[PDB]
Amino acid sequence: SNYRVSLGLPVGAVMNSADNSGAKNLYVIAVKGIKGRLNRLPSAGVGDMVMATVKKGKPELRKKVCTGLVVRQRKHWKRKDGVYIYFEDNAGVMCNPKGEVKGNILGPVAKECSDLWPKVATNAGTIV
Amino acid sequence: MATRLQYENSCDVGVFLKLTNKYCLVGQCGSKQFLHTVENRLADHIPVVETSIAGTRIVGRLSAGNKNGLLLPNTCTDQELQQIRNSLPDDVVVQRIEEKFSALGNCIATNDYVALVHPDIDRETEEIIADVLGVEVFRQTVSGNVLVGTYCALTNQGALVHPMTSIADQDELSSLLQVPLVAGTVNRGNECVAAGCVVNDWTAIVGADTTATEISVIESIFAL
Amino acid sequence: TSLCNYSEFKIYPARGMKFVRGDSKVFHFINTKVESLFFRKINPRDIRWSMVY
Amino acid sequence: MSIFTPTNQIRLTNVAVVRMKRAGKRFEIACYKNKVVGWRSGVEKDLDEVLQTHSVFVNVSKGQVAKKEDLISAFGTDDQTEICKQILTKGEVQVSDKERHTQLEQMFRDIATIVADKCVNPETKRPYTVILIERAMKDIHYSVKTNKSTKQQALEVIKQLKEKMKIERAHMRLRFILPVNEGKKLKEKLKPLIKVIESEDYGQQLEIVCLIDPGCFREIDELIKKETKGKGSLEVLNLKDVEEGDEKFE
Amino acid sequence: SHRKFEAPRHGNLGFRPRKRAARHQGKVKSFPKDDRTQKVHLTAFMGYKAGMTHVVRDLEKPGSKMHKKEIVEAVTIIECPPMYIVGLVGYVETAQGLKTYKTVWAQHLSDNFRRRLYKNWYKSKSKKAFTKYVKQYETEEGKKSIEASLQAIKKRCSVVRVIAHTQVHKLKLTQKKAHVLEIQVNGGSIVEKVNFAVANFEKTVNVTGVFAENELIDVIGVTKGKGFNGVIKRWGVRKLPRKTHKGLRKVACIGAWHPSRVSTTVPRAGQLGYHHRVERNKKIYRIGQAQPEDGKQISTGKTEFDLTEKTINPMGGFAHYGMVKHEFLMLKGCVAGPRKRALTLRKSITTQTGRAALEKITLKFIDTSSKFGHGLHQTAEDKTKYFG
RNA sequence: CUAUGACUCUCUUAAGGUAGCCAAAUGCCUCGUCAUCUAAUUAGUGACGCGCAUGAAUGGAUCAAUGAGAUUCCCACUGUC
RNA sequence: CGCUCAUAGCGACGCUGCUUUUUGAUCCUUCGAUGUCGGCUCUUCUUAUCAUUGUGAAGCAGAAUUCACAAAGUGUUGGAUUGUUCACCCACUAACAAGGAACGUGAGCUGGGUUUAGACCGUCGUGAGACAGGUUAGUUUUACCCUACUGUUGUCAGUUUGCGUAAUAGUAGCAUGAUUUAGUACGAGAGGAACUGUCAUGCCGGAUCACUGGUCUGUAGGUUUAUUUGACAAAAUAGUGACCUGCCGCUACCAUCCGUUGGAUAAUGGCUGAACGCCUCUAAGUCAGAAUCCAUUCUAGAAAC
Repeated sequence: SNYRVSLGLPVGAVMNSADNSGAKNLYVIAVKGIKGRLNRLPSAGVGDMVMATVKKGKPELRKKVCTGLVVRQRKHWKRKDGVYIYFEDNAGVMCNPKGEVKGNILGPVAKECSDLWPKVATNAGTIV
Repeated sequence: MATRLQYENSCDVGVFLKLTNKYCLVGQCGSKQFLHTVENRLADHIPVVETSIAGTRIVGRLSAGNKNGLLLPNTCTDQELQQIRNSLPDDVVVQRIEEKFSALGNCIATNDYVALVHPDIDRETEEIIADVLGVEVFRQTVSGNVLVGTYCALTNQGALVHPMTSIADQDELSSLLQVPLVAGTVNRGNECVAAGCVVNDWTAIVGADTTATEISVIESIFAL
Repeated sequence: TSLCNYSEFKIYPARGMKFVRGDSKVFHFINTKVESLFFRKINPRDIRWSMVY
Repeated sequence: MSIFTPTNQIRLTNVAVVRMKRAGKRFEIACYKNKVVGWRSGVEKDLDEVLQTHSVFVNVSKGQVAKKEDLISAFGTDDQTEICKQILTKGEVQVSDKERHTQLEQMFRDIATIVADKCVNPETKRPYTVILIERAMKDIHYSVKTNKSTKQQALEVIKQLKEKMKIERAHMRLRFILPVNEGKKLKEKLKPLIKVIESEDYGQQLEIVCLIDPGCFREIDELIKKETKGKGSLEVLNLKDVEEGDEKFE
Repeated sequence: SHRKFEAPRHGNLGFRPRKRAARHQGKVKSFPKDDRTQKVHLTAFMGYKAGMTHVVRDLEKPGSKMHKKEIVEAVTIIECPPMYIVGLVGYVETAQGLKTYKTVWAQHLSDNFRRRLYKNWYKSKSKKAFTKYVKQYETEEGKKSIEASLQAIKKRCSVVRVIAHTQVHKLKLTQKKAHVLEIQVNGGSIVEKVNFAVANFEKTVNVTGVFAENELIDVIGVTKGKGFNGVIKRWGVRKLPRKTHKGLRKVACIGAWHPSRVSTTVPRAGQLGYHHRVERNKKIYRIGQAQPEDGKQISTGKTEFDLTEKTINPMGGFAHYGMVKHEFLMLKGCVAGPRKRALTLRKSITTQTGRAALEKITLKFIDTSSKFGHGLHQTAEDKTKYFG
């Protein structure tokens, strides 16, 4: 669907779960789509679907391997119109395998992430 | 009427096209021409403009336009508004609001008489929306929202909320807004409403996975 | 083209550095000098090479 | 300190072991991985063959062979090929390097077989998969022992969920409806698979037969009469509880 | 045992001798394969890489996500002063390959072209290169031999190449040796190719005739010489860890005990840069006009929707270059070599008919900010009306 | 109660592991089993003990303060990656 | 066995082989010394093919899967535990195939283990001490030689130089996802494709410096610390005092661009057609056809011209 954004969330990067469902952060354990390349860490850009666990949140969901969208990151990526952009914090939002955010997203959502996934646009307040 | 449709088999057509009382916008869809099937249903009136806004394919819940004003954020391009202002003949005042706190489709649910408002809309937006839409605005959230757009779908003679919405909100939303309500949820996989259906006084392009008995439920308030 | 936020400099295509904050405000910095002086939280009216001066 | 080839290493093996503890010492011998249940059933497996070595061991991991100072004192003999028979019959099958596997995979084979025998749900009874009771048997917190027999162990796991939940512990019955022409090769597939009653076949109308079936075998028989025929065939419930299943408590 | 974890190879072996290029300017070692369907035209040229800038254009790729939308695209500016054609050379096909046949020259050889023949031009008093040759044109017992030399070419041989050379002296680098190379003519009927040769002696060929607009060309050049570089930064080898004794910027194991010599395929430290490389499919966005030596400043960097009378030159000129005052052509993406390097452009080996060959470029913006810093201005007059 | 083994004898060699403690720097099997830390743990810790081969100044159990002693984990922090 | 059906797929009871990636067996080389586990790194080879390409079979309706062939051109991962090889999980994935190279690789590294001397504990021994048991701490030396490789000059068996040819050697692009096709073929349904086209990505490769970020001896400018020149000014010393901004340059999937088309084949599907009045892809001929092979393009340019 969308382009290559600069990947700045490797495996082992905690990010703030901008989602009104119960988490306080998200620890990315692998990214869906990364294959191969000996000794390279799977990085997540924005728009990526990550497999993540929660290290801080409601205890009824705390040791499961859940799915999340990276909706903003502070590694600066240039859009292909020339303008760069970088957010304030890394962030995530929990979903299903299909990519259905069932909660409400808070904070600005990058519009390289409201592209591939429709329901990340329909729960975002600010799409930037 | 209340017809199934999908945008690239990701059935949520309620965001990639807005069907307002005038000027149905549609997304770009660098694929099969998505606007062609909706133009086979809207060649009679309500011209389709095939414009993308802000670079992004969503226009229905990133632009929240009425019959009397279309809205575009501060991320939109001057050439995209130079296409939007030209693609439709003169009936509207399309107003690019200088808001940047939000994305404008998900935060105002609009209607030809009285619209809705995400609470911290920063009253500059309130005055400019009373100028260019001329509608009353109410900074309300339903029991399943704080972002009151795109959890509810607003039209004339009809609206919708969730069955996770309390009755106390539905009665006051039938009282204050003066629009009848059904608590049905479009597209039984998800919860949100205005990602599933976009409504005119004539039709409602509806997501493809929607069950037909629920399609009858929402068409028995959208049509009549 | 657009205008810089901290200083009121003019920004041509691909000589910016756009930054979007947690309060959903977006800033367009023209280089990382302006970005450094924004993140030290100095007023633009204190420095005398900006266009706010 | 810097010898050019490092010293002797462990004696890792693939070979089963049997224990006998006599007069204060712990004597084992090396055997075959399956041919010690070929010895304690009365079946002969040629005493030369049941051993991987004939010389008696103190410790089979350390590879330590006993001596006749502590053998005439222990057994009352010193002839090793008579020692190895007493250790074989009057011992208990000890376990090699694969003990943790042949015990954990055994206790995860046991719950994946004995728990899943005949179990239907509430609410107009249907069967289901194995992983639902793999949830609901850790949920009832079952601890599995092997020395109680497997049929008795089947009758033990469902006692606890008759006590806890509302589940049925018997057979069921179905009334199969199939058309005459395109259903006889469906008849003779399940006719030597399960038991039948009321074989009522016509020419103008449909073959109606009734069943004697467990509660769990229905989900196969809902699908196998369509994936062979290729058309529609009807599942009509007959009865929900017949004895001579596990209701006799064998 | 074997290689435990499997990883791709560190480096290409299709570039493997990795030495300094013997061609100081870039050799067209293969020309586009001649079809006699087409008319006569040249197929190579020689530019000089002025600098680099970025342009803004609206994409016309239907189906993409950027479509009818602005895109900042970087472009290098290759300055192409017109090329003098100064001879022609015939090539007969033989069993061992093409061979140089008879080499007809012109009469007025420029004193910049004659500098290639002379390594010490200043010590030579009477520059006697091509002096007994040009006296063949004076008499007609020598001029007769030119035509019998030329009818040998237009009958006996198969490839017609014009020996063409540039004007380095017209753009001020510090060089007066005018870079010379053969451009093979590619048209039908050899008696038309030698016709196109001799009808261009002593006359210049502009870049706008050889290369069209909105087309893909290949750029033959010599890359930026980075000297004796170690194996990481040359091949791509993962660094050894923090604890290593003899050094961590090495290939650790350079072979097994059993071939018993180091393979030619092991990454070893050696020369980086000054490698001959070609770059295929580099689309020209704009061919710029010449600027006149008698007349006003032709606004080369003026585009549609911009309407600023400005050059392709940024503020302060191109960094480490002069100004682009002759014809240029700006093509998308980077090319081999730094600023001030001779590049041999070349028409593509096959005639591309894909998407980018059928693309049509309409630039809306050309950045002329001072790249010697971070210029926030476009023209030198906007700077004076901004801080005045 | 044929599981436990009080009780009861003989036997070498006088007696038969008391209070405690542990897969412990002491446990072969062993990556023991149950819980817990983890997404995932041959690791860590807390329990269980027929303990190949724990155990009372051959000192047993505990243990504040201290340790260029050994091990595991969370926070910070970093080119460790 | 596979409902019937030996051979779609398997296949007991037997038999015939191969391999040297297990461990044995032996003691032929080496005890005036071949540094011995694992890992990291890096290259090349093998095919006993995991994926990819082309095909053929199935109990191949579609999807998914299974068997085989030509196929080694290109891939074949991130991690928790353990020194581990092995093992076992979590997660990605087109796939996470098996292997050699002195059980590749210690003047390449590390030194976790093993494996000296210190020490503790358990069992054995009267004891010194033993353990092929557990624990803990424990020096990893030399290349400047020859060759090999990587680059760099240099001699060219009419002078100097120009522009070339291209023998020979190397060789590079591989792969995925979404979407059109299409909720269509197929199917009773559930589910649900394919060719072409389009758009992107992953990995690799070759460059590059317009942007963005990093670096900062440009000791460029500023702030400022302690001292010294009497104070101001301006300087220094503190091995570049520290901090902030930062040219040029170098740089990074941390940024950008670019990465082709022809011929002959294999597998196999076939045509004309005998042998063998019929049949037959085969015997004489012949056709299409693979990520293959050879060229094309690319890299070097020879006691060759």
